[PDB]
Amino acid sequence: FVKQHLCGSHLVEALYLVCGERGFFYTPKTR
Amino acid sequence: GIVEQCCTSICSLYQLENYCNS
Repeated sequence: FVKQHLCGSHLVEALYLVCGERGFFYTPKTR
Repeated sequence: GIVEQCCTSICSLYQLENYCNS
């Protein structure tokens, strides 16, 4: 797996792979 | 937020698997 710099859509491109489309919340802050 | 770490520095499953809800 690659250690990489990622903002928004790129960060979700790791998130979506790491969570394997099972599910996640990419929101930067809760409130 | 994790974005503040991942967009400025470097991330992998070791950081991102904290976002998953499932």
